[PDB]
Amino acid sequence: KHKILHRLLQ
Amino acid sequence: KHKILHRLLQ
Amino acid sequence: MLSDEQMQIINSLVEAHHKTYDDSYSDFVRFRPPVRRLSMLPHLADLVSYSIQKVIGFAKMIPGFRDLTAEDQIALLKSSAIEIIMLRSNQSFSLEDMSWSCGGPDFKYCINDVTKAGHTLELLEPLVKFQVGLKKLKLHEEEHVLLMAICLLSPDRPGVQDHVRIEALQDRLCDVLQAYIRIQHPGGRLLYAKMIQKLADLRSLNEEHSKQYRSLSFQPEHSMQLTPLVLEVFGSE
Amino acid sequence: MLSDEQMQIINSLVEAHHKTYDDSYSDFVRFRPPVRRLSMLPHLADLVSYSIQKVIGFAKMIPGFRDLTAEDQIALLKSSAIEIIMLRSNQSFSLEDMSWSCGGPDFKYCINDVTKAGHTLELLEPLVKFQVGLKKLKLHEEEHVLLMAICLLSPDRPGVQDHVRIEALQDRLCDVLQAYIRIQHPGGRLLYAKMIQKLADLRSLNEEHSKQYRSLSFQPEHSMQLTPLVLEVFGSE
Ligand SMILES: C=C1/C(=C\C=C2/CCC[C@@]3(C)[C@H]2CCCC[C@H]3[C@H](C)CCCC(C)(C)O)C[C@@H](O)C[C@@H]1O
Ligand SMILES: C=C1/C(=C\C=C2/CCC[C@@]3(C)[C@H]2CCCC[C@H]3[C@H](C)CCCC(C)(C)O)C[C@@H](O)C[C@@H]1O
Repeated sequence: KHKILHRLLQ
Repeated sequence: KHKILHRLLQ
Repeated sequence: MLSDEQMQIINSLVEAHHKTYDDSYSDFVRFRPPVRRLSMLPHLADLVSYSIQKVIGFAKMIPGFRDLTAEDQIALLKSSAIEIIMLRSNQSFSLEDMSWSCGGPDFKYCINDVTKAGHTLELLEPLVKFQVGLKKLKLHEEEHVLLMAICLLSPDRPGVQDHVRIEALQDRLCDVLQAYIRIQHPGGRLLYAKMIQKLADLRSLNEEHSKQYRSLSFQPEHSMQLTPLVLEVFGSE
Repeated sequence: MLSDEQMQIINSLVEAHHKTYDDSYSDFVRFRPPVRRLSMLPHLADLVSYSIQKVIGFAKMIPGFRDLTAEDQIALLKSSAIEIIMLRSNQSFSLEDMSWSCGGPDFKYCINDVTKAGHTLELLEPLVKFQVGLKKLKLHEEEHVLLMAICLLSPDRPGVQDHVRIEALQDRLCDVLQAYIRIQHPGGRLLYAKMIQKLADLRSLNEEHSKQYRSLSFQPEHSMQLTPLVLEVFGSE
């Protein structure tokens, strides 16, 4: 859940 | 599930 | 001679394709532009996504497809989407270039552009070799169109539930294709065999794309670049 | 006079904004173009989606934010994303036009363009009135930047878990803003009050956007037009 937001936050 | 594909198929 | 029922099937399948394929490629100025990191990924995701919308518009016009359950329609489209795209793309492929030539400098998609979308040569090698085999077949439109609907109507797809009914549709369509070649294509003694051979080709290219898309959609900075349609058609749910 | 700790907070918050805001708007040629159905929706979804990426790059540079749990960071960004965008957009808003003027003819976003993205006047009326109130405040960059980080660090967000720690960060930042106005903005006897007033404004605009986005993302032919980032930041999961 929230794969992208986790990625963008390093 | 598959909201769009269902929509595009009328 | 062809029966009424079989020329009607040809008539509406040719019109459906004329209604869902644009030989000018004008709608391409509405995509995110190309760049030449994976620079080509946004423009090609938009392109694929637009094409998925056209394939759906085709399928809803294949006789018999509209009467399947919505599940089997989704099941058929998810499995066969990429193959129908590889087939339809043949209309833009030129042997002089070995590129899909959908316009001028920008929309001429070379092989170095497919890589810039994140695909390795394991997909590209049999893909272009497929594209020149399909191109050399010099298919009539009736056969190009028929082949697409036959590909879409394979019961050999994961998820299909009424494989008996869709197998009946796929066979009604191979009868049309065989009859059409036999009576309306001179010098096509071998063509149906070679055409069916190409369906086995696509299943192999399909697997290779899925392996590379799966690896792509598991890296969120790349799935970020896909459209929702793409994610919905190529995901597993 | 300002303390070392407070000018350091100003220094890195101004640089973060300089690193995440482009006054030329050059990256806008990489979006899907504008059209003037909801014709403007693709270009504005791309725009918002790009801006979400810049807000994240800002937040990771606010002191203290990087040390929160990933949950609270996600929780803060989801709730405050649209507000930070409305705040940052003020740099492009011009009173002579009443449009965001991010370029020439194409990237000048009038009010008739916001509607063509699917938003009714219930959002547009207090939004532009907010944009001219923020514009008349003639904020220094130190205050525009500080106000953004204060908005982002509200514990008044759904999902936040460590509201005690993020409240401490938000208060360290209001001390900087109050000190900065008191000692470095002449004629700003009233400014901090009016600035905090604008945070209440945003919460009202936020609610109005969410109501209209919720109605939009429930119509699949429109959510089709959104980017995955947008869907992930503005959805509920
Ligand atoms: C789509 C069409 C046309 C060209 C089709 C091409 C040439 C460019 C490359 C692709 C798109 C290829 C079609 C299939 C082979 C590979 C393609 C990408 C590399 C797959 C990315 C998909 C992703 C990112 C989700 O994994 C043009 C016109 O003939 C209309 C037709 O519908
Ligand atoms: C975003 C920025 C700039 C302008 C910002 C504007 C003006 C255009 C309209 C929007 C985008 C607005 C920002 C917020 C108000 C309304 C916006 C849409 C109507 C909301 C659609 C979002 C959806 C479809 C997911 O519901 C330009 C530059 O200043 C950089 C800055 O970051």
